[PDB]
Amino acid sequence: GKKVLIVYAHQEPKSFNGSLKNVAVDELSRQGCTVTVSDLYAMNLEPRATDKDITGTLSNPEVFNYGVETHEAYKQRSLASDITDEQKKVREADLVIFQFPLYWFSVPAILKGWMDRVLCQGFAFDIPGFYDSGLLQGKLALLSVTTGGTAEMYTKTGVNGDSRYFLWPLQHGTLHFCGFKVLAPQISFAPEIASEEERKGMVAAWSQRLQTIWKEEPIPCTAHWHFG
Amino acid sequence: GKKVLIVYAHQEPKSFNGSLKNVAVDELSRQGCTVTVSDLYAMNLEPRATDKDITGTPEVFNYGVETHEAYKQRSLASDITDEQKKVREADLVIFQFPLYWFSVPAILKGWMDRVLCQGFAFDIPGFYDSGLLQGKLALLSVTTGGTAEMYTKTGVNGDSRYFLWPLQHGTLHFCGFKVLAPQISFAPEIASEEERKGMVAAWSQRLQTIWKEEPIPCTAHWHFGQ
Ligand SMILES: Cc1cc2nc3c(=O)[nH]c(=O)nc-3n(C[C@H](O)[C@H](O)[C@H](O)COP(=O)(O)OP(=O)(O)OC[C@H]3O[C@@H](n4cnc5c(N)ncnc54)[C@H](O)[C@@H]3O)c2cc1C
Ligand SMILES: Cc1cc2nc3c(=O)[nH]c(=O)nc-3n(C[C@H](O)[C@H](O)[C@H](O)COP(=O)(O)OP(=O)(O)OC[C@H]3O[C@@H](n4cnc5c(N)ncnc54)[C@H](O)[C@@H]3O)c2cc1C
Ligand SMILES: CC(C)Cn1cnc2c(N)nc3ccccc3c21
Ligand SMILES: CC(C)Cn1cnc2c(N)nc3ccccc3c21
Ligand SMILES: CC(C)Cn1cnc2c(N)nc3ccccc3c21
Ligand SMILES: CC(C)Cn1cnc2c(N)nc3ccccc3c21
Ligand SMILES: [Zn+2]
Ligand SMILES: [Zn+2]
Repeated sequence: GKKVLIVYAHQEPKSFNGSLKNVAVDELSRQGCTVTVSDLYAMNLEPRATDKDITGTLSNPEVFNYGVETHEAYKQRSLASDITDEQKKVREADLVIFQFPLYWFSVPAILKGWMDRVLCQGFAFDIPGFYDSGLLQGKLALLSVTTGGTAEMYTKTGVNGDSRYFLWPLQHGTLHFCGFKVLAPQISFAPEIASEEERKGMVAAWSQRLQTIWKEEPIPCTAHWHFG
Repeated sequence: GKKVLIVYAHQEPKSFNGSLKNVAVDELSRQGCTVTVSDLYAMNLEPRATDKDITGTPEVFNYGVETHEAYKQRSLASDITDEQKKVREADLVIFQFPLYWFSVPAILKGWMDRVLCQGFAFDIPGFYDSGLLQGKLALLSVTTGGTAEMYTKTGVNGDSRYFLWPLQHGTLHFCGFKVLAPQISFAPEIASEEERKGMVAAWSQRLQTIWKEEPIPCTAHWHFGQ
C-alpha cells in the first residue's frame, strides 16, 4: 500500500498537462495506490511567502525573517492551514509527482510558491538534515514537465542547453536538499508542436512508465549527472 | 541620463536585502540616474498566471496563447502593463532578492511569468540575441543562506553559476537582455557585523562604476566551461 501525492500546476483541465495528471490518477488508482492531487490553480494556492503564513504573534514582529518565523511556527504548530494541509499530504506520501509546464526554465510561480511555503525548516530540512539526510529521506519525487521547446533544442550543442541543466535547481537544489530520492524526469517535449499521434505516444509512454514506477532506481542526483 | 528599475523581492525593509536595495537607490540617485523600485511584496503583486490577466477584447484556456494575443490587443491587466512600461523605459534592471530554492522567490517568479509575455519580451522568432529587450542590461543581486565554499564544484551546493543559468540565460538573455556579472552576497545571516558592512560597501562601490562595465557573454561556456 503506497501513497502518492500529485502536485499539479495547470490552469486548464483539458490541457496536455491536465491529461498527464489524469493518466497518473487513473493508472495509480487502478494499481490500488492511495492518490491525492493538489490542484494548485483550482485551490488558488497563495504563492507569496508572507507573515500571514504564521498564525498569531510572531517571534520578532519588528524585523520579519520569513525563514526564522516559519521554522518557529512549524515547531509551535502555528503555520497557516493551507501549508499544514500540504505538509500532511507530503508526510504521508511515498511518492510526490510534480506535473507542470516549463515556465522560464523552471516551475510556474504558483508551484514555486508551494515549494517555498510548504518545504519549511523543521518539516523538510533542518541543520543538520539536508541532502541525503533531509527530513523527507526515503520518499520519492518525480518531475513531469512539458515544454515549448523540442528535444533537439535541449541538447548540449543547442541554444537552450541540455534539459538537465534546468533540472538542477528543482532536482538537486530543492528535492534532493529535502532528502527525496529523485526518479528520472518525465519530459514531454513540445506537445503544442508535436503531431496528434506523437502526443498520444507521449501519453502512452507516461501511462506505461507508471505501471512499473515502484521498480525504478532513482537517479544519482549529482552535479556530474546534471552537467557532465 | 540613465534609467534604472529595481525589482525588489523582500518582505522586510530592514533586511540585508532592504539594505542592498536602499544602497542602490541612494547611490544611483546620487549619480543623477532616474530610479524606480517595484517592491513586489508591498505591491502584493499577483504571482499566478491566470485568465484574469486578460482584461477584455474560450473553451480551452492556453495562458501563453491568450496573453500573447492580449498584449497585441492592449488588453493585459494593468499590473502587467505598468511593469512593462517600467521595463521599456529602463536602461538597467536590477533584481534584488534572497535565493529561495536555488531560484527567485515565487513573487518574483510571478513577475517574470506575467510581465515577460510574448510580443513584449520576446517573439518566435525573436529570442536570445534577437530578444525584444535588446539594448537593455539586467543584473541579479542575490543573497544566500549558503556560504561561498558551499557554492563550489566540491561544495554540497555546486557552483553558483549552475543556479544562475535558468535566470540569466533561460529568462534574461532569452528576452534579449545583456547580463552584467551577478552580485552574490553569500550568507549575510552567518557573517559578522563587519563582514556584512563589507558586502554592503562592496555593492555600493561597484555601483559607482556600473555604467562602465561590460556585460558577461551569456553562454553555456561561461556558466559551465571549467
Ligand atoms: C510564462 C511562460 C513561460 C514559458 N517558458 C518556457 C521555457 O522556459 N521553455 C520552454 O521550452 N517552454 C516554455 N513555455 C512554453 C510552455 O512550457 C508550454 O506552452 C507548455 O509546456 C505546454 O503544455 P500545455 O499542457 O499547456 O499544452 P497544451 O496547449 O494544453 O497542449 C498541446 C496540445 O495537446 C492536446 N492534448 C491534450 N490532451 C491530449 C491527449 N490526451 N492526447 C493528445 N493530445 C492532447 C491539446 O488539446 C493541445 O492541442 C512557457 C510558457 C509560458 C506561458
Ligand atoms: C523558502 C526559502 C528558501 C530558501 N532557499 C535557499 C537556497 O536554495 N539556497 C540558499 O543558499 N539559501 C536559501 N534560503 C536562505 C535565504 O536565501 C537567506 O535567508 C537570505 O538570502 C538572507 O538574506 P536576508 O536579506 O533575509 O538576510 P537578513 O536576515 O535580513 O540579514 C542578516 C542580518 O543582516 C542585518 N543587516 C541588515 N542590513 C544591514 C547593513 N546595512 N549592515 C549590516 N547588517 C545588516 C540584519 O539585521 C540581519 O541581522 C532560503 C530561505 C527561505 C525562506
Ligand atoms: C508558449 C509556447 C507556445 C511557446 N513558448 C512560450 N514561452 C516560451 C519560452 N520562454 N521559451 C520557449 C522556447 C522554445 C519554444 C517555445 C517557448 C515558449
Ligand atoms: C527612510 C526609512 C524609513 C528607510 N530608509 C532608511 N535609510 C534609508 C536609505 N539610506 N535609503 C533609502 C532609500 C529608499 C527608501 C528608504 C531608504 C532608507
Ligand atoms: C549614506 C548616504 C547614501 C547618504 N544617505 C544617508 N541616509 C540617506 C537616506 N535615508 N536616503 C538617501 C537617499 C538618496 C541619497 C542618499 C541618502 C542617504
Ligand atoms: C544550509 C543553510 C545554512 C543554507 N542553505 C544552503 N542551501 C540551501 C537550500 N537549498 N535551501 C535553504 C532553505 C532555507 C535556509 C537555508 C537553505 C540553504
Ligand atoms: Zn542532488
Ligand atoms: Zn545566455
